[PDB]
Amino acid sequence: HQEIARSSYADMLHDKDRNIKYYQGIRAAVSRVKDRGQKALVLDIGTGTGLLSMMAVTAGADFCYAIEVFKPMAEAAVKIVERNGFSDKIKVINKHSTEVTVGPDGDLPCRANILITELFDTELIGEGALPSYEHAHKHLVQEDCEAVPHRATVYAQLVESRRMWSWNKLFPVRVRTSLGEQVIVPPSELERCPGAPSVCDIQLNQVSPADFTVLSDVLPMFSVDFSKQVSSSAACHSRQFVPLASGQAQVVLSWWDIEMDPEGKIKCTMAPFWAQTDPQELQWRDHWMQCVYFLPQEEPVVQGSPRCLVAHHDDYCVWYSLQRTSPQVRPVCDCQAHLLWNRPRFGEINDQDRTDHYAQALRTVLLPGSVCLCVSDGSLLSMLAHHLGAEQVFTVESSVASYRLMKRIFKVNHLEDKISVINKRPELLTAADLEGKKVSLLLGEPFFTTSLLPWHNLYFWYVRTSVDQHLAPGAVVMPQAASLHAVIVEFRDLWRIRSPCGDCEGFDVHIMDDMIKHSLDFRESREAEPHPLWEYPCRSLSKPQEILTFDFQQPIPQQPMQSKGTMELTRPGKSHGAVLWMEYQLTPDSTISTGLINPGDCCWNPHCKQAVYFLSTPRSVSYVVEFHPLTGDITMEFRLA
Ligand SMILES: Nc1ncnc2c1ncn2[C@@H]1O[C@H](CSCC[C@H](N)C(=O)O)[C@@H](O)[C@H]1O
Ligand SMILES: C[N+](C)(CCCS(=O)(=O)[O-])Cc1ccccc1
Ligand SMILES: [Zn+2]
Repeated sequence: HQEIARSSYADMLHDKDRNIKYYQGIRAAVSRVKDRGQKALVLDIGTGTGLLSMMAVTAGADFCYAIEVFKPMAEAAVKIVERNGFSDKIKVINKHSTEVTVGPDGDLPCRANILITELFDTELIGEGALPSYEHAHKHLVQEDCEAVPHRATVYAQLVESRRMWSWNKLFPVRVRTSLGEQVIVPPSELERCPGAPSVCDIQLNQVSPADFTVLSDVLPMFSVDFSKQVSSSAACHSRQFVPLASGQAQVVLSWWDIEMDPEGKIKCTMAPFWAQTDPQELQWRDHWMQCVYFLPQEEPVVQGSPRCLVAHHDDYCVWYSLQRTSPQVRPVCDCQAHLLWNRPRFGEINDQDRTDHYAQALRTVLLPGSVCLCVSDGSLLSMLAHHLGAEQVFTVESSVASYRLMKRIFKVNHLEDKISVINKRPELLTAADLEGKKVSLLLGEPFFTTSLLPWHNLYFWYVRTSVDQHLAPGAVVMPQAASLHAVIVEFRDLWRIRSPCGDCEGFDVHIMDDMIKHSLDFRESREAEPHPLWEYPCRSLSKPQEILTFDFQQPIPQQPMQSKGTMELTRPGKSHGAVLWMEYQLTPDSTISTGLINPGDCCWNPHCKQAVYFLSTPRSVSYVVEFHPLTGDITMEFRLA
């Protein structure tokens, strides 16, 4: 049900620019065939709601074969097609297109001559466009067919960016000690690693221009012509360019466009604002955004001195290299780190201001003879604790991979004999794991790799409860407490991904709305969704409010904690959602927020996902929220009152 509830179908239906341009392209394509005195037979691969096939019949198509692999959506399409009056000219086929056949016992009577698809993701080819088009041309469509879109072009732009490069590399981490400044350096293999072999998809329009320096023009790397045989074979494309500035080549930004017609008059583009002529004409969507790729190593370029950028791809994946000045399987992570820390986590560890804030917290609670246990996955806190004068430091790493990575970091920093790594689930550690000692300081960020919602990091509190018997009398916990906070917001655009459409370009899509509604209301309580709100502008309509408080210095209570209240809407706007986040009381006079950092538009901690509870799809919002200690779940309802 959750796959349906949080699918991208609703966003597509609200994507006005997408739907307008497809409709224009489809009318032109169908007319080109009819004007030749020929039968117009449409193959619509990945039909979803059936929208593009319905467009095709209004344009004059004789018949459409609409293919949809996902059974619940194929069933929806059948109903939607019927509601809109097109059942006589559209056959919905619930198969993957590569299983579709032409023949007396087949799905199609003959090859089609108009090929419509919307099989694209942010990387263009990451959801199988190439092998799908390849098979279609081989078996399902005529030579010289019309295609909508007619072609796609992938673009790339080389930049220097400390912020985005910090999602890929570990920078030196500084800490001030009694003896002076200490530095934590990365293992050399991290410095030499090509990184994780996966795109980083983001709303690139929300990255400040101050965060990167453009080093190249926007380069058209390669194009795919959907009207002719498409190949899914590996390929590489080398494009020469003259650097626009001197700097460190680090990051390749990328996006694509599609042309709906042979003449290229009708275009949809994912280019970010600085690569378009007018930011006021920018079109928002979420189902397609932009790409961030990393070069396998950084290196200098010089303004005016030509180089060649190379786009590599296989049947699903794209990656980049900078050709040698003189002068292929995709490289994989050989340093462990990129398999364990995701891109935002890299950025978080590299936030020196954040690190300094934890350092000052530790200075406050690090008493003489402190015996520290550190609990948080892949955390550098154990190293800060040592450098700041802990008598003995233990840390827990519950996976063998993370255990090895942290030991490696400790060893290259000559701390192998100062920090003991315990390879167990933290709640299961033993007296002997602590060498028979009692813990006087239990510390954490808290951060755990598996946490998906902000309150999942309350696992730290669970661990605190489980290891109580290993704590010294008067033991201190850092953070000493945590709290759940909420604010009501109006989203600029994000509301589109969960709002009903009703009518799309004249077609009745209420059945799609009903289907989504049924899935997100399956449970008695609707769940909040995690989103990185630094990528999604919104403004507050209420004051922020503390919802629940958790005293880490004490064990978790065995009864559920419930809170009820009201949040006054103090500013005008549409109440799209309640946004929730965690704050941590590190010490009596130190706090940190993983959500709102300007309690204009909201400003959000860029390292963390916030939780969004969308409201029913009016100047007070009431809430009921409950924390369940057996599971760690938090259930909630927010409603206008
Ligand atoms: N090779 C394939 N054969 C059949 N369905 C496919 C497919 N590849 C992807 N899909 C389906 O293609 C759809 C892509 S979303 C596009 C939906 C629709 N054409 C529209 O534009 O409104 C999804 O529902 C997915 O399940
Ligand atoms: C769900 N638990 C059993 C722990 C499991 C968390 S894990 O996914 O990090 O393994 C109980 C729990 C209890 C209180 C807080 C948080 C979790
Ligand atoms: Zn790596």
